[PDB]
Order: sequence, then structure tokens, then C-alpha cells
Amino acid sequence: ENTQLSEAHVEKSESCKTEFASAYRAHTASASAKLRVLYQGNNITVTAY
Amino acid sequence: TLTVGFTDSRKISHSCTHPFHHDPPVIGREKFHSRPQHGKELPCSTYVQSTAA
Amino acid sequence: TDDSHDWTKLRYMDNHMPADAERAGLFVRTSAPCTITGTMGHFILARCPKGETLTVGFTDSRKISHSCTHPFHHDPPVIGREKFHSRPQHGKELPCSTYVQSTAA
Amino acid sequence: KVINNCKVDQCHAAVTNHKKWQYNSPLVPRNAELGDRKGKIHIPFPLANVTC
Amino acid sequence: NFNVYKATRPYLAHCPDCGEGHSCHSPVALERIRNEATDGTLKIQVSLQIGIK
Amino acid sequence: PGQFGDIQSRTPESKDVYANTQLVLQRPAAGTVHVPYSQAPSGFKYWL
Ligand SMILES: *[C@@H]1O[C@H](CO)[C@@H](O[C@@H]2O[C@H](CO)[C@@H](O[C@@H]3O[C@H](CO)[C@@H](O)[C@H](O[C@H]4O[C@H](CO)[C@@H](O)[C@H](O)[C@@H]4O)[C@@H]3O)[C@H](O)[C@H]2NC(C)=O)[C@H](O)[C@H]1NC(C)=O
Ligand SMILES: *[C@@H]1O[C@H](CO[C@@H]2O[C@@H](C)[C@@H](O)[C@@H](O)[C@@H]2O)[C@@H](O[C@@H]2O[C@H](CO)[C@@H](O[C@@H]3O[C@H](CO)[C@@H](O)[C@H](O)[C@@H]3O)[C@H](O)[C@H]2NC(C)=O)[C@H](O)[C@H]1NC(C)=O
Repeated sequence: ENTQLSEAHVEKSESCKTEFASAYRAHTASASAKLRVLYQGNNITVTAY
Repeated sequence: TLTVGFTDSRKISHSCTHPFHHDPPVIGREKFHSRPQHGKELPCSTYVQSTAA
Repeated sequence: TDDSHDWTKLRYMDNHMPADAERAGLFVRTSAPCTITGTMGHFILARCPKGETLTVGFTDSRKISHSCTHPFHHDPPVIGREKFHSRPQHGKELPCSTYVQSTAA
Repeated sequence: KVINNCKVDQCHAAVTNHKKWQYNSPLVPRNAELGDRKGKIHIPFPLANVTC
Repeated sequence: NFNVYKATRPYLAHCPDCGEGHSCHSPVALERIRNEATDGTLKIQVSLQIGIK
Repeated sequence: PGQFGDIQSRTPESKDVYANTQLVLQRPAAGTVHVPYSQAPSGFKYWL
């Protein structure tokens, strides 16, 4: 007539701070470019969206 | 399996064995068995020696 | 060697004379050390991990290690429908055959 | 103590005055419906973020 | 710090395999085996207290 | 359970945890004090 009470639950481990996977949604992309131009014999570098 | 044990004060051995599938995940694209002299570095996670709170 | 009983000692033949050696030196090994569940005279009851060779050895009075190795495919048959590697805390009980630790002729 | 007209089969004994507290492992029974709490231990060797 | 175990004592716990294939109440018993680290390090929790006598 | 996303949270520091691991408590074995359970293993590890 003895009884045992067993209870348990699920928590996120502390390792969730370090080892985790981030599930994201993606939207339009902000394209950027780096370009080298031979301008009058000089190498110039530009960077623009 | 995983067995942890020690020696008693009365010079008797105590040990406990639990079934446990231990197989480290592959870091990178090569299944190696010991870290090499020459190679590459990749991110990973470890247990540091720190005993603080 | 005096024909008396002492569970902490064993006797090995050295040249033409029986000699005495410590039992704690005795070891049984397949690929990792086996756990010797019992000893009596010529017979040793042990539990061994999976392996293909089996060696038995000890240390004699002159602190010289002796050992013997035989090829022996040790692979316990699977009891039940799951190939477990250690005794579990929770589960089922099935018939099996073992060597009871009784020396009673 | 000695108790007369008794058999070892029909008595129960236990140690109750516990002067130290242990981890509430799932391998020991609980004292009551609620937990005694009353101690706390930090788990060492935190996960940290390195190169292999 | 090490000063946390001031009023704590180890405990005996059930162990499914005490070395001879028979379950018994051992001074050392495995509670949880954590392998979150990706380099293979294991953090084994046992009923013993190591470093404090 | 057992797949990517068995346990979820909005941000790593958030305390809101959603878990569907199919955790069923089982009867303890006779003569023992353990707490057995049948739980689907971590879906994150299986994904890894
Ligand atoms: C180990 O290294 C990894 C990568 O090298 C690193 O992963 C990063 O973890 C942080 C959590 O600390 C993630 O969040 C970042 O943290 C900064 C802290 O300055 C926050 O500003 C940001 O967090 C917010 O970002 C979300 C973006 O929308 C917010 O919505 C949300 O509310 C967050 O609070 C920032 O994102 C970071 O995203 C990851 N990096 C990647 C690539 O996943 C980790 O921190 C390092 N340390 C440990 C202990 O693991
Ligand atoms: C302007 O830049 C172009 C190319 O941009 C270059 O890109 C990298 C290679 C870096 O060197 C950057 O610093 C640099 O801006 C230059 O053209 C390239 O010049 C190099 C000179 O080192 C040429 O390499 C040579 O190649 C020959 C033949 O293979 C070898 O024998 C030499 O030993 C040397 O390696 C390279 O071929 C050339 N690439 C072309 C022409 O497509 C350019 O010189 C530079 N001009 C100025 C004024 O700065």
C-alpha cells in the first residue's frame, strides 16, 4: 500500500548559452561591392552598396 | 560504457558502471584521433578548468 | 605449498618444486583487464570484454611476471532482442545460464 | 536500548539526526511533499568557447 | 570557490553494475554524464566529493 | 520530439522554453529508488 511519487520536467541546459543553433528568417539582401579601377594608370579601390 | 571507481581506505576497490554511448562528434571534415603537429583551427566548445561560481 | 588453504596465496611450479605467490598479482585480460569473479585451484571465473585473444598472468616470488596468451574469440551471445553493453537500471528479466560461485563438488 | 519480547523481524530502525545535507539526487528518497532546499552548490567547469 | 561544501556529505546510491555484474548500493554512482562539449570532454557527476576531505 | 526544434526559445537568455520531448514516466523497478523515464533524445544532438 506504499506509493512512490515521481516528477520530472525539461529545461534548457546552461549549454544553450554556448552550443545552440539560431533559426532565422531571411529578407531582401543588401548587396555590397568592392571594385578596383585602373584610372589613368593608377589603381583605385571603391566600396559601395 | 563508463566506469568510475576508486580505492577504499580498507584497500578495497569500488566502481560503478553505466551504459553510455561516447563518440565525440567530428570537428571539421576529417575524422582524426589526436591533434596534429601541423594543421588548421576551427571553432569548438570545451569545459574549462575554472572552478569559480 | 603446505597443502593448507589460504585465499590470499597461490602455488605455481618453479622448476621441480611448488612455490608460493600472491593472488593479487593474478590478472586476466582479453583487450582490457577482466574482472575475476572467483578462483578455486585450477579454475578462474572471470568476466571479460569483447576480444579475440585471452591472457592469464601473475607475479611470482622473484618478482618476475609470467603470462600465457591463447587465441579465443570471446563474443557473448545476445540475450533478448537488444545488444546492450552494460546492465541497465530499468528493464526486463530473461532466462540465461551462468556459473554460480559455489565450490561444492 | 533493549526491548523485550520482540523479534528482529518485527522492528524498524533508521538514522534521523542528519547534521549535513546532501544533493537531492533521484537515487535517494525525498523527505516530504516539498523540498528542504537549504543548500546550493555551483556546478564547476562551465562550457567555454575555444578553438580546436 | 571551494568553500561551498562546508555542510555537505557524500551519499550512497544504487548502481546497476558494481563490477561483478550485480547491482548494489555503492559509495560512487553516476548521476549525469554531460557531453555538450564538441572536443569530447566529459563532465561526470558522482556521489563522491573530490578535493574536500 | 527527436528532431530539430524539440526545444525552442526566442533568445538564448530568455526563460520562455517550449519543450515537446515526449517525456513519459515509467514504473520504477522493484526494490529500487530510481526514477525511470522514456524520453525522446535531444533533437539538436541528432541534427548535429
Ligand atoms: C562563442 O562564439 C560564438 C560565435 O563565435 C558566439 O555566438 C554569438 O552569441 C551571441 C550571444 O551572446 C549571439 O547574440 C549576439 O550577442 C550580442 C552581445 O553583444 C548581442 O548584441 C546580440 O544578441 C541579440 O541578437 C539578436 C539579433 O536579432 C536579438 O534578436 C536577440 O535579442 C539577441 O539578444 C548578438 O546577436 C550571437 O548571435 C551569436 N553569434 C552567432 C553567429 O550566432 C558566442 O556568443 C560566443 N560565446 C559563447 C559563450 O558561446
Ligand atoms: C594595378 O593592379 C593590377 C592588378 O591588381 C593587383 O592585384 C593583386 C595581384 C595585388 O598585386 C594588388 O596589389 C594589385 O593591385 C596589377 O596587375 C598585376 O600586377 C602584378 C604585379 O605583381 C602581376 O603579377 C606579375 O605577373 C607576372 C606574369 O605572371 C609575373 O612574372 C610577376 O612575377 C608578377 O607575379 C599581375 O600579373 C598583374 N595582373 C594583370 C596585369 O592582370 C597592376 O600592375 C597594378 N598597376 C599599378 C600601376 O599599380
